[PDB]
Amino acid sequence: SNQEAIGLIDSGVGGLTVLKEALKQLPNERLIYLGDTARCPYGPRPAEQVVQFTWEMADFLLKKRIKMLVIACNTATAVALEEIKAALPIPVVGVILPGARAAVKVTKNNKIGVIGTLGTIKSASYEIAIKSKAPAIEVTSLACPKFVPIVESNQYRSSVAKKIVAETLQALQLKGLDTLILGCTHYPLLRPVIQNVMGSHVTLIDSGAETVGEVSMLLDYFDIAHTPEAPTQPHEFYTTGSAKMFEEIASSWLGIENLKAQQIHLG
Amino acid sequence: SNQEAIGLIDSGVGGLTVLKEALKQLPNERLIYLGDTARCPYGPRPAEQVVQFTWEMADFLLKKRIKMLVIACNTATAVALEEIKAALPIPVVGVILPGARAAVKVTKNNKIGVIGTLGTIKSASYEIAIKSKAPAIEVTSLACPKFVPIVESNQYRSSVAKKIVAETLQALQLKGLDTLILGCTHYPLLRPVIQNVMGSHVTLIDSGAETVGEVSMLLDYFDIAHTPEAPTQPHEFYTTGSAKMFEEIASSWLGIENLKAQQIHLG
Ligand SMILES: N[C@@H](CCC(=O)O)C(=O)O
Ligand SMILES: N[C@H](CCC(=O)O)C(=O)O
Repeated sequence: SNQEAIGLIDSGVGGLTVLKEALKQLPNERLIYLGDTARCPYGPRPAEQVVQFTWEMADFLLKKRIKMLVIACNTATAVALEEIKAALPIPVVGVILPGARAAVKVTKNNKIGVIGTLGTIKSASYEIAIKSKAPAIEVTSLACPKFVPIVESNQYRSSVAKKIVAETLQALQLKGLDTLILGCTHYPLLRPVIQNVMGSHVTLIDSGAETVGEVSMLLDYFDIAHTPEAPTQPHEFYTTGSAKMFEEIASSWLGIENLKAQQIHLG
Repeated sequence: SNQEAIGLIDSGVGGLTVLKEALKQLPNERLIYLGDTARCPYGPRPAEQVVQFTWEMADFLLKKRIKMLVIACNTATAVALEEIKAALPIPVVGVILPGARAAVKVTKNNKIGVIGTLGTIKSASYEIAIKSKAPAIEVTSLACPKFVPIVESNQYRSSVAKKIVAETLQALQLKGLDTLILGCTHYPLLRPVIQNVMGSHVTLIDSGAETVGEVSMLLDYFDIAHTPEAPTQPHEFYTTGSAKMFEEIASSWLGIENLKAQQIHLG
């Protein structure tokens, strides 16, 4: 039971921003990742469809007997999370609130910004979360549909990427924000470009990175932590797309040479 | 449910450091504090008797419809958390693990120190928590019985307090540790002196503060956080000993003026 793995789902490589942090904070925890690279991008897809696809990724991992489910995707979290948490016996973790509480703790301006997919922005989740914590804070949300493709295409270091991020982020310019929430688990791979565009006066919040911290206490809370020894079975990486392009960017961002990945089918 | 208070039970006035921390981190949360001042200290008492008392406090608070139970006492937590956590229908939190988690996270040389009451240290609760997370860490546990009286008599600023603290903490001086957990509700008031004695290489963990950060994450997890929105009632303070003397220590620490407390009978 406790030696069972922790499963992480996402639409593609975004989930890896959370996974990377889990390797660093929870070294003795076995992980099983699933990225629906085939149906990506979610962020615009209709909520109902996203709820569907997400459940599909869940069922795929449930058959592998995971002890905890981490929806390392803002889009999925925003629409799916309550429903899947209520339905499953194991604990389910989303990435919105951890990012929201971290932003609230770091802002000195009370002027916070958040960027994410269409779906995340439309759900007004981050607005709704921040309001319930500190209503005096002014939140400015912005959808950035062009970002995710830049990451999936493994061109998040390109000059092209820099120009897109720049023009897209100009809409948040001159609004006095001192904190910007990376409301998409894909955005941390663009962090250096985003930090450069926003300036050194703006603190970036990595939503998924903050989530691992919550994961850590939940393991103790539900007393289902893995024994303090590096797992026997290695970490499993699945993708519904080119298992090869996955390994390409996965191994680079994670720093894992010869990172294995296996393509699969859903729905 | 969401509008109901959070309950904190403690041996006496110590737990007020945890309650004060909650007033800071959770301003919208209604609190209900219970302190068995008529029977403290708990540290020098045998575990069983402590388990019995803790249960009485818990019961009394449950009858008052709290949504979450916080065992602010390390001594109490070290022996009664498991049972009470398992028995109650509401979330039950203790102050040991949040601190061990934080310590393990910050140590760079694998040498964590821990101080508290004879009871706390005698239960080996911290050594157990830390080694089940990271076996490679050498845990040094020391009981410091003079610290509580030193704090309860409002003598924690005196140059005298520094000599005593320096003398008691001499043992830990030759271990080479870089992390020391303040495993007792009283110790936060001695933090400045303890810090100077332990030096700039040592990071002090405030179990009270780490615990409140968990309650915050747990409020969001179970989605039972009190609305930011309106409206709240007075915090409630209960004690098994003199309410007058308590109302003194309360305003003398929480700062709050006219804090009214009620004396009650448990068993
Ligand atoms: N992983 C992205 C989803 C991007 C997409 O599928 O469009 C998120 O954090 O919401
Ligand atoms: N509250 C106790 C100290 C006071 C007592 O001895 O009862 C603790 O934190 O261990």
